[PDB]
Amino acid sequence: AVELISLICEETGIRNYTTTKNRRNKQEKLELMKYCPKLRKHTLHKEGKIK
Amino acid sequence: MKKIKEAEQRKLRRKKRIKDKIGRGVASRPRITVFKSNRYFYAQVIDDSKGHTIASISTIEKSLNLGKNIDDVKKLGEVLAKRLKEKNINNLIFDRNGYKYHGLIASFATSLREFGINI
Amino acid sequence: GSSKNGRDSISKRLGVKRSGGQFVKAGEIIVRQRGTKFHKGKNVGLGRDYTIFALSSGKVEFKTLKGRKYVSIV
Amino acid sequence: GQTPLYRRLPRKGFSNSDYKLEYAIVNLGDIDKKFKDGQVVNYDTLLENKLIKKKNKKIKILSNGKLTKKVSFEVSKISKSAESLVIKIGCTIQLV
Amino acid sequence: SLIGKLNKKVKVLKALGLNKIGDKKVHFLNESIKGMLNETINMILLSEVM
RNA sequence: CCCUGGUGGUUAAAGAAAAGAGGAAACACCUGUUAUCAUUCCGAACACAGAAGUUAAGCUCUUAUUCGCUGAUGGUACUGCGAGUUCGCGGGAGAGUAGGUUAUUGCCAGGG
RNA sequence: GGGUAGUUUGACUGGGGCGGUCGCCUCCUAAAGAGUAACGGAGGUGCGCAAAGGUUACCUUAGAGUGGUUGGAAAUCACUCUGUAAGUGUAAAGGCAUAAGGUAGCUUAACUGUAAGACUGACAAGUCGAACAGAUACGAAAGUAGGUCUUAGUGAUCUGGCGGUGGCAAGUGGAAGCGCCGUCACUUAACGAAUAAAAGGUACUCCGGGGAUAACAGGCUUAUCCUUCCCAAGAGUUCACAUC
RNA sequence: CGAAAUGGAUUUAAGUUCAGCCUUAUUUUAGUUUAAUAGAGGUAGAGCACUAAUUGAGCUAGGGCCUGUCAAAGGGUACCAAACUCAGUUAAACUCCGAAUGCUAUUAAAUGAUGAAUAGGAGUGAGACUAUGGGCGAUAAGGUUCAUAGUCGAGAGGGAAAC
Repeated sequence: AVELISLICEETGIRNYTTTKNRRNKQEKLELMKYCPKLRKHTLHKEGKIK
Repeated sequence: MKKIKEAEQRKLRRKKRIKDKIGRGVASRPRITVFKSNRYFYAQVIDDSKGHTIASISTIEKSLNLGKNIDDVKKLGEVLAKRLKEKNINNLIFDRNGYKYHGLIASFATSLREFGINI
Repeated sequence: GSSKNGRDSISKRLGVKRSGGQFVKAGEIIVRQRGTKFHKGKNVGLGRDYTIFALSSGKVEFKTLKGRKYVSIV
Repeated sequence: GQTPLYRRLPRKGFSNSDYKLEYAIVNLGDIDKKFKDGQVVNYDTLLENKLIKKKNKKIKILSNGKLTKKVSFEVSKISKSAESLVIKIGCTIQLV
Repeated sequence: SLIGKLNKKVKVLKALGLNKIGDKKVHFLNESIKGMLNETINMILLSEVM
């Protein structure tokens, strides 16, 4: 009941990070302030698919 | 009895944790500690490489004749800054010494800050 | 009726790596341990798994205070 | 029967042979030791003076050793340090 | 002899300088030599050099 | 220098309980919640505003060692080694017992 | 579709087979560095958590005794003694009063490029790490934060898929495809994995070898078996030993 | 000049590979044994403060029985017994304490190619016994499997009648 999700930089769309998240516990759309190395600046990353 | 004893014990535990969180003071950047009695207000600057009080101040000092209010500790911090500058120390580490950084301590610290002391 | 058990992990090689009085340089590992069997004194640091390491060159020393052992670099 | 080392480790990529631009290195120290002023250091003279072999015809000039003699160059590539030193000594450079 | 004795004691005797039976060596008694002699007292004969 | 308060070093209970002594200064208790603050409720703690009062408590000093802690000298257990064998040499407990222990000290401020 | 052909069907094992087991973690065995076997003796495990993470600030149980509507031995509250035996997602050990325990606020460092110097180690691997640059989070600041108190929660290479970058482009220019960066899909659990794809019998058997390995005997031991002995509560009318 | 029968891994267990061990050559110079001094243990032992086992007394809840007992409020306690006190014991997976050795660092002596690095070339990866510390077995086995040292292995000679 745990899936591998990918955190995507909002303003570039690059899949910068991958992480684990438990489905059937929140089924929300996890957002995380992560550092986007393309921009040398922190920004918002959203949950998304892997494949 | 036990209640006063446990209040003391809690104060000591807080003091000890604060001390090893901030670390020890060195002659370049010594440590400023405070003590808040029911009547007065004390501050000491300590170099732990020697265990020596480089400078100190308190409201007992008659010449200052300050009170025990925010205003008074503002002026007292001003006096402490001018006393330390002539001994050319500008970096200090602020040991809140078992108190909560708020009110009187906040005003004291900010007063040391507006006059070129790095705390 | 065979044996219900017989299962052992790999030995982790803990213990003191540099003996008291030895000369170490910066970054040396001094103790490997689970938990603060030895606590940190002057000029040493503690890793995330309670490893003891030397922040500067010097000579290792162990002290005892209230029954707890402290490691330092002097 | 243990998996060999060349099968535990991974690979890294192609070799890019069949598309290399391969060609001879000649150094400033060599030119200083072998030549003199005024002639054209080029394919023909380096070949006859035995600094390269006439299999390769795309020489590059590198900057080991020091060069003191004003010369003319007709080469295919040149390092920045070497052409700076050679212009400073006062030679001339044509890239062919 | 050195045959069959303990490894530590063979090392001590070779550190004193004796390899065979009938070996003769003069040594100046300080703490080190005294400790070695005490270790290997049962295999040596000590005479004194006037 | 000393008393008190604050701050370091030296780690052996530098421990708690019971009884007595004081309180000038200092410290603490104590006053009010109304100002910023805190409480999974409660000026209790903390926070802020002040000095009417006190040794009752905390604290300091003096106490029988009442509880704890520490600890001899010997002896024993155990141990290294030995062509001495229940021995020869070297090292030597724990426990118990005779005892001991309610610290000491560097430097900042107030004034005796 | 055994009509027919080519092959597979493991090893450890106090012979073999049956049975059981194969990764990793905790303790003892382990003889006071480390290391150290067994089909030795005991447990857990192929996760969970967007908080049970990070930071700041503020706090301490369990048990005994006593007093209280339900409330009794025990639910909640007050106090005395006790001072961590309580509690630390999950096994156990080592640790945790400055609490790593508990509560509350803010927040995403559950970062990027990196790294002096090391431990452990056949190798391949694994682990700690001051400090530097960028971007932050928290705090007044010093500082802390490169997940979880630490120690298990895991799987190489090859192949394939997705995204980004735009290096390679077989005359040239495009393109296919590939390299590079990010990353997914193996109870490959026989867990350093021989194939992408695999069960039995041979007492009709055969070959190459082994006392490195069983069955009949030799040798060792005596659990077992057998033959004695030591003590005598009793039986034997009374009389331990006529006898048992 | 001079081994190994060890460790790691393996469709491995009679194989093979890496390390360790050995040799040749070059380069390099500090093994190892003490003494002094300075370090970390939990082993033997010891012990009951902690986790457990457990003996005789003192003391005492609670439960049962009996007794003017309705199943209310009462008493006697021959007992079953928590907790507590005194005394005396058990523990590889209990330790309030803790050696002797060993391990590690420094210095001074002592011993003379025993160390380390590189290059070339192997072999070994079946051990056995004795003196000790062990586990398993039955404080049985020339038994099995570990740790220290020696011997044989690869060692002639003397002695233990042969061995």
